[PDB]
Amino acid sequence: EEECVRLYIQWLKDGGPSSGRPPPC
Repeated sequence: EEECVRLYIQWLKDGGPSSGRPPPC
């Protein structure tokens, strides 16, 4: 049950730090 995390972990799935992006949360 997350809102920010969900968006975040999306990032975290992509690669986190290593996705090119920084975290949305």
